[PDB]
Amino acid sequence: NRGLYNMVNEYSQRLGGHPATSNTEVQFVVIAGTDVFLEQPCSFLQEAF
Amino acid sequence: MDLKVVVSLSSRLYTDEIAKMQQRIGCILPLASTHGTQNVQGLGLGQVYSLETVPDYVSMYNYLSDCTLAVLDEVSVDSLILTKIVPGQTYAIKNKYQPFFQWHGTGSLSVMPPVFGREHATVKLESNDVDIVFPMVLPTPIAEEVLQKILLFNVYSRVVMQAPGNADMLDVHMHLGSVSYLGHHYELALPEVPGPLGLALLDNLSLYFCIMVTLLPRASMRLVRGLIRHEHHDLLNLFQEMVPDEIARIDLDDLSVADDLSRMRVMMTYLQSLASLFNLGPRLATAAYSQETLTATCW
Amino acid sequence: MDLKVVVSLSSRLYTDEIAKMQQRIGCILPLASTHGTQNVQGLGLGQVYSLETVPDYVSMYNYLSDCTLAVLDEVSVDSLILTKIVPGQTYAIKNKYQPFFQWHGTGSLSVMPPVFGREHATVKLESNDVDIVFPMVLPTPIAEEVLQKILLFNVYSRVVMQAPGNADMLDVHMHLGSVSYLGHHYELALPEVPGPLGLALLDNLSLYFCIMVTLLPRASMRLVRGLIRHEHHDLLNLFQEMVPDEIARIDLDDLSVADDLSRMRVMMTYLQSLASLFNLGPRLATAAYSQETLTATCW
Amino acid sequence: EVHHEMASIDTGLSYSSTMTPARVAAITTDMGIHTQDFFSVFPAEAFGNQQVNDYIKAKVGAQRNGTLLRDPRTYLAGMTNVNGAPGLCHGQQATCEI
Amino acid sequence: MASNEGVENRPFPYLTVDADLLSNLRQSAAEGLFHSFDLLVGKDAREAGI
Amino acid sequence: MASNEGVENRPFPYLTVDADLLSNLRQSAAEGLFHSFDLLVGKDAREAGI
Amino acid sequence: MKVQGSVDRRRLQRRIAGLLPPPARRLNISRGSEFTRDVRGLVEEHAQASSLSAAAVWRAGLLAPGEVAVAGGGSGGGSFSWSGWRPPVFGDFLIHASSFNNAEATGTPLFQFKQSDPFSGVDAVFTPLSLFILMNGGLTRMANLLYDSPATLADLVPDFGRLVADRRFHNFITPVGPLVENIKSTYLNKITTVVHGPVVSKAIPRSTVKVTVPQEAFVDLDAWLSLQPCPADARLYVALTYEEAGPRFTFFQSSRGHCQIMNILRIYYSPSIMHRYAVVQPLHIEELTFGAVACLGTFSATDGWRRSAFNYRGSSLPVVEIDSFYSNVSDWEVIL
Amino acid sequence: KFEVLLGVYTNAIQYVRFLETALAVSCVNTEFKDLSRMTDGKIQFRISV
Amino acid sequence: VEYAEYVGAVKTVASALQFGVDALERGLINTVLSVKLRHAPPMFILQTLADPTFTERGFSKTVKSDLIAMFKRHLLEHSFFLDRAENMGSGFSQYVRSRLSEMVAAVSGESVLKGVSTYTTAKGGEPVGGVFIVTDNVLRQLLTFLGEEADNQIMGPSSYASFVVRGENLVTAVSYGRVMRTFEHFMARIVDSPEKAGSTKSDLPAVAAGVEDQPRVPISAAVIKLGNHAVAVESLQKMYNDTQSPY
Repeated sequence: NRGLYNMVNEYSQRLGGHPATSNTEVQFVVIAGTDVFLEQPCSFLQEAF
Repeated sequence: MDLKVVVSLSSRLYTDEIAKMQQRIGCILPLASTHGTQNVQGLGLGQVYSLETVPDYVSMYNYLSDCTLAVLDEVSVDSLILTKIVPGQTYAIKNKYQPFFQWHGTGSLSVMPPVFGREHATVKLESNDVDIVFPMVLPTPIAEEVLQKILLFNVYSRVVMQAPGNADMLDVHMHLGSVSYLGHHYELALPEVPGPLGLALLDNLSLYFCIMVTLLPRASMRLVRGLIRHEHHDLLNLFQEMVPDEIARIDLDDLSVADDLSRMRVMMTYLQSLASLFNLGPRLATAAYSQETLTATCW
Repeated sequence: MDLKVVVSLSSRLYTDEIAKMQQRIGCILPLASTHGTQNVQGLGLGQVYSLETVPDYVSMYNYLSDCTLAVLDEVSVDSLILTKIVPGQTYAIKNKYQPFFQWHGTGSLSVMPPVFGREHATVKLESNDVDIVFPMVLPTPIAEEVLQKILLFNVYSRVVMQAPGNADMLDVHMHLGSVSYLGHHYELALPEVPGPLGLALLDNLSLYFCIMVTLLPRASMRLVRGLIRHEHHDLLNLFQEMVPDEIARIDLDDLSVADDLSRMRVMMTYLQSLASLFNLGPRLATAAYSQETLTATCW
Repeated sequence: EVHHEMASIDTGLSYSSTMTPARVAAITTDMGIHTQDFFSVFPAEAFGNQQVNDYIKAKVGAQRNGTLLRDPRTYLAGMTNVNGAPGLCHGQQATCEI
Repeated sequence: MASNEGVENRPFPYLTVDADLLSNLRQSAAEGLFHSFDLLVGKDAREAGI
Repeated sequence: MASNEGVENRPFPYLTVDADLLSNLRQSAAEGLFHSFDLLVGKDAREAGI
Repeated sequence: MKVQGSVDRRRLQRRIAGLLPPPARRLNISRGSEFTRDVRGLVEEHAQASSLSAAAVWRAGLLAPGEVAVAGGGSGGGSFSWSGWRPPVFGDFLIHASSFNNAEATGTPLFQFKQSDPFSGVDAVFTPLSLFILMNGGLTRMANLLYDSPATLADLVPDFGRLVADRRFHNFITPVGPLVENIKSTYLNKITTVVHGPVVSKAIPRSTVKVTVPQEAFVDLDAWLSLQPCPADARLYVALTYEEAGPRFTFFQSSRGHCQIMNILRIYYSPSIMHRYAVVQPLHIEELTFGAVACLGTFSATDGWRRSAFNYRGSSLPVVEIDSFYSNVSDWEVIL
Repeated sequence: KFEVLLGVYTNAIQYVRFLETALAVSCVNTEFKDLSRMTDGKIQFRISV
Repeated sequence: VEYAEYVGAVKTVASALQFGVDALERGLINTVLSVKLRHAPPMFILQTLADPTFTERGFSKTVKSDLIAMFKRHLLEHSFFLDRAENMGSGFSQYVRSRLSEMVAAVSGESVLKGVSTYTTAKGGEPVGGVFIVTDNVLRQLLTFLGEEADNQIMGPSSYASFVVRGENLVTAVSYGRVMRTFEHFMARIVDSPEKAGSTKSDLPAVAAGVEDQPRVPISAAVIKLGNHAVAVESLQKMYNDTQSPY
């Protein structure tokens, strides 16, 4: 809801709510972003392709 | 030797909040990692006491023993500095927990998950999008009662679970709903429904009770049978004049000193092993205390 | 660090009173405060075990657990020198205790209150008008078997006093009189069982045990019957059949849901304190022993 | 242990960097029809009759092909252990939801 | 009440005066003679850091 | 399945060379690009006695 | 005009000067230095075992009032501790040479059986393999090559039939701690183990002791159950379980905690409890007890237990070895 | 007859200095000896439109 | 045979320091790299926030509705450009220069230290505009696509600057919580010579008092000139391959 300069900032400065893990057999929620290097663009938009 | 942990905050925390965290100085909280530099995500008890999932006090109990513990030392805009708690050391600890209890000099202290309230423990970090949930530490004598009140609420709110009559609230909240301390009544946060690990723990109790029930020495029952009717005592006011009916049924046989000696022996080994069941947490011993300083010397 | 205490006196000791404490020069004494210079009214156990009030086992047990221990080094006119017992240090301790029990290497020594006569534990100082009482330091396996036998001897003697037809005292002294451990035989002198219930320090311990015993069948059956679920412990269903038939017959409707909590809360508070009691509180391990010198290398 | 401390400050007010996805190297998920298993997410909830519930929990597949593999170590000890899938040709399964 | 903390413990170059301040100092502090006082006991009586 | 006991941790004076041997070394040793290897972590990374 | 009025300030300054300096930590690093003799001071560990020369003892500093030797003469002794470093406590035993096999592993935990005769000269001590022969290819073959003539064990324990039936065997066995030194004597061996301390060998070319357990017996309790915390310490336990075919002796490893571990075991033994409690066994007063669990000491989690082989007469036995053990023994807890 | 050692070889460690890297161009560096005392930092821009 | 073990011991422990202090230099390079990665917004968002024509009036309810529509377009249509460049054919190289130089124009370079001269190329002049951080494999694509390099070496500082609290800053650090950098610039300007108007030329020696002092030294880099800009390209992947870490 907050101004877009808060979303562009929190786009990279913080990983979104509960993204999936990587290189596991199935997807869990990720809690320790040690070497998590992801960005998720549809979070801004709220649309699916 | 050099026991310290610095937790770096990703985003600067607000001015109104730096006052709240500083009030919590010298308060224990459990760290996930025993390493010199860490993140916030492991800092507090908040991962196991998430707002979304239903609380489970025994689950938080197990987490408290697994974790390493630390004492809060310094609060900055960007960094929190702590010192770990190690077995072979001594620490100066402070009594800063919000539901207040006055510690006795030279008595053991027990650490426990936040039971008197979720609001009391949380210091919400709106900036870093987390909340730090401290544990609660009490004197050991009173913590043992708090543990019993929680367990007995699972079993009794199972039978009477929801009754349209006054069966619930007749005694469950009148007995188990609150702990009364010196000149004070502290209300307890009782979970509405226990699903995990609360019934699993009580199962291991009923395992002991079904063993022990066979090993009761008969000379003990025959003593109380007479004491309730003939003599009067403060302890025996619980039983009004009438004796329980079951005691009248087990006590048929005449006494034998040879039998009881082997019951009191075998039962005794099960009671020693019982003590390891009720612990469920780490305890700290005290050496000094100053009601004006609020600073004990735990160990 | 400096582990040393100097207990200074107000008046000199008699040539007799000095020799009676040279006999107990290597042995354990509780302490009131850890500070380097102290008074004499603090050190003994007589503050809890006194001629003026009725002694209690649980009051002496509660005291030894949290207190500070010490070992006697040297005795002089108007002085006493001790060293503190602190974790992380090996000590050399002699065994000057009046009811003499043999010791073994690598055993587990237990500090317990003096349950035999008070004349064995005390050393009366007529100079300073105090008496120093020594806690019994005992090999733990003997402490356990002695603890149940005097607790049983107390329950039986009261039973047979209430009615003569119940039991035979000659059979009571036969099985409860002697104690054998590891090839050695020791005979413990039984006391004279004071009539009124309040005296006889074991009376509070015996009441706590016998009231729990009388409630356990009523309360254990409530726990198991309520715990039945879909996914429960595998053994929980098995140990039900183990229960005696006379216990299973009870119906929970007889007592109201008002009393069931009153009985359960009372039964659970006693059961918990009783379990930590039978662990026998403070312990210290042994690594070597020389029967010629009576010196145990403990810690 | 070796410690180090650093502090940083911005020299100017506006955005001073920009990263971009340049060139796709792989497709990790596999885009499979794998559906999320509801029994695993909510394992306690069930229907009234036991036998009826068992029939549904089997004709659907939630025991030999369930995701989370419950057994006494789960309900008794409170641990979650993922299940099976000896080998996968495609990659990390992408859970679908309905 | 009587918050009594709005004092700074910063290390200062202090001035020594012969006027004795120790008369009834603890009782006064305890009964709230003056607001904004601080008591330091033991290791806290050190000269404060920077 | 072939691992150590073909290797000896005797303290040899080794010859330092230019080549880069750190590339993909961990994964290669994991999937077994070579029999008779060894991995010494921490306090075990040292020269053995004589 | 200088009124003596108390202890002289100047003398106490000298005496508090020695007690003031604490042990050194937190040294800062300069690549411009890239090393310093000061870093050596922080790093050096400065241990025992001098050379018996008149001065070599003083140079090494074994004559120190502390529990640990510190050199420097009067200048030494400022640490007043070494992060709580505690010297090991040793336990010496006198054993028949036919009951203890010399080709043991110096690190195997030992168990002493409590004899029931007073004034007895020699002790009775059992390894985890001798215990197997007593209580009765894998363990079976390696146990027999080591200990033939099982009678020499059964006569050390003459109540073994009555103790396993009364469920009282476990309390006459006390865990002692891993072997450290073994002397070979043709009649009566002198065995030494470490009770309560960091288990370190006394060999003069200093070496590392690592405690070993046969892999048939070792059950890793963690990874059997398979956020969650990652603590530092982990502990090793033993269990004496009275079953149908006979008493059994196993080892466990985990880092959870005492109240959790007792629960985990009651679900790890739930099949064996039922099978025993089945029609095979009837209710009796003493036959109830199932087993006992004791803790032997802590070691570093996250690593510190390898796998290796123990060879003797051209046969091997898979064995696990724990690195940097710390012996700390508790008494038995009954489980059921 | 014999078995022969043929060689012994070891890796050669290589130093990496932040100030010799390409990235260093983006940031400006000052050495603060006692950063552990700094509690906050501040810059303030005043502009007229 | 004991002295031979002594020199074996010293080499182990001295080895474990060169391990530790090496792990702190890479830790330094990696903490500056991940700091820039967290302040770097995506290119589909930043591409349109650059044109001041749309945002002239301000982000009203409807201006925000147009922007969020052009994020979707650039996200869905111009992502993965280096892969979108292979299908193109002949227009490849002019596409990659157009797409890279687009990244330079969106980054706001109006920082306080524009007047300072930190880095310059080997060949005379040409201040370095910035640095492209790429992977190893992409670095080969770019070198081909763009053509032969311009300078391949840049000159910069060899050491840090220093900040000390000695003097009058101390007296305000012990008395008041505060410290102020370049106290002497304040005193010379507040009390000594007030109401002398400040100008860009006279204040410059104080805006960059410490930074431009250090002597120049060569740094091995790769520079290609995107129009009016000397810009460097380097990849730190070698650091992460041998430390056994992901880049």
